[PDB]
Amino acid sequence: KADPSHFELLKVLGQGSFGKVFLVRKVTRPDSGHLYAMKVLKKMERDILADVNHPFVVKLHYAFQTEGKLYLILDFLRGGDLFTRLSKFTEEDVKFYLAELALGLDHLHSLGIIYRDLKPENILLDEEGHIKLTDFGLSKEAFCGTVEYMAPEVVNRQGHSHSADWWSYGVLMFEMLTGSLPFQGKDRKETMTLILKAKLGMPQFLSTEAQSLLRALFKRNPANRLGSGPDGAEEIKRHVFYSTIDWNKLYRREIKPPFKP
Ligand SMILES: Nc1ncnc2c1ncn2[C@@H]1O[C@H](COP(=O)(O)OP(=O)(O)NP(=O)(O)O)[C@@H](O)[C@H]1O
Repeated sequence: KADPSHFELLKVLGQGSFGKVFLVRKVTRPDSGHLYAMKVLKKMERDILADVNHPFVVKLHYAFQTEGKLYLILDFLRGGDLFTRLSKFTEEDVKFYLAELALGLDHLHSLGIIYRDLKPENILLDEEGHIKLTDFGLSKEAFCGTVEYMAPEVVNRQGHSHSADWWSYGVLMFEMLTGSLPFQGKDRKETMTLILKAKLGMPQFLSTEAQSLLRALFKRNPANRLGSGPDGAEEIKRHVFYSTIDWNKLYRREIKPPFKP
């Protein structure tokens, strides 16, 4: 059991688009003195269920109803954002992060959760430097999102499935290996057209294997896109870009992250 009184505010961590986020101590048993991230909600940004157990998805520990509000207690993730940490660099360092991402993402998909706008701020590191996906339940509206990371079917307000998120996954991958985004204009609107129309040019400094994976991920038609079938990331995991990845050691957090916080 829990209520707001069970938790003492230490500091506000941020006040983003998808809510206000406090660091808290639990003072109640059994997890006395354990730090969490609290997030106060309810009373643009709607919600959907969450009880997710995955090494690369944020755990909801508690969630309770008090004064016509909804509090959510979650892993306190000390590592910060993935992108921040890189901005302080190998293809082998990225492949670790993309392997872990793929496993968690694929887990959200099997539960029916789909990001649409999956962006770098949704991917936090923990103390050890393993990734944790956040902010997957939500849903801004008046659907709004960050256009750079959106698949074509999504930009076009057509239907979408989990394939949308492997497009985004390619964008993240591309952004990591290059420091640039694959489609960007001066405007949200010019960016949208490049996503629909521009045939992406492969940077010729990427491995032949990374370019293989990016061409596979960047299919305007979801049905041609890698991961698009119902076994999802089974297709992706088998790609030669991840030859060096023992997917079972990875899930068990037995592979040393390349950067230590
Ligand atoms: N479990 C956690 N959940 C959310 N944020 C956390 C957590 N642990 C630490 N943080 C920190 O708190 C910040 C609050 O982010 P938040 O307001 O939830 O993001 P957002 O709305 O997804 N971002 P944006 O892209 O700007 O719309 C994070 O970026 C981290 O600095």
